[PDB]
Amino acid sequence: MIIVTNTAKITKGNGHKLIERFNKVGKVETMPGFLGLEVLLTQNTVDYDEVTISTRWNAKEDFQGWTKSAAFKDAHSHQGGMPEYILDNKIAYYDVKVVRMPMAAA
Amino acid sequence: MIIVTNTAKITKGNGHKLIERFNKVGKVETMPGFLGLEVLLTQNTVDYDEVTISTRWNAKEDFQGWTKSAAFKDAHSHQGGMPEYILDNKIAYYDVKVVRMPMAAA
Repeated sequence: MIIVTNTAKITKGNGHKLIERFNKVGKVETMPGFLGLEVLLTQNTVDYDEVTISTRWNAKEDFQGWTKSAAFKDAHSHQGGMPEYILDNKIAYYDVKVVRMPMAAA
Repeated sequence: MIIVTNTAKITKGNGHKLIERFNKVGKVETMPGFLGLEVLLTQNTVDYDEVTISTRWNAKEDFQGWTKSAAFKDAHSHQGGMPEYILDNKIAYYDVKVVRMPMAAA
């Protein structure tokens, strides 16, 4: 299982703009091996906003299949390029090593 | 929903030691409002290992309850210190803004 994160440093007060663009049903959630997408807003960022888009996959080749897909070309098409309010964008890959679920389900 | 992360930079080749310490049933899983813990290893870090412990909570008050609990206190009773391979540690808090679950492509 892997997580892929896209972390955007954003001009203060503009984080909501990037959140809005992901706050809809899309195509990535129809991809094989997709396990979920979440958008996070970092707390206590003083002079900037920080928005993280993270997707979880059963394996890296499942993510790679999406990035080569047709739907990936449409979802990254009429996007107005990199907006003015994005100061930096970092992508990272993570291996999931341990998962510990609550007792309220176990 | 919030996520609390603790990200440790660790001497390259020693990341497995922190992961192993979290690879067991603990007490945070018994806390009300707890939604899950995972341990991540960042891919393609050159000079160090990076291990992230993530806990997910229904609300910030649930995490606060945990940090006030006798369990949390006992789990940090150690007055000794820190293993020499732990180089840095940063805590971050996140508000979950969007969750997109898998959908059938039909």
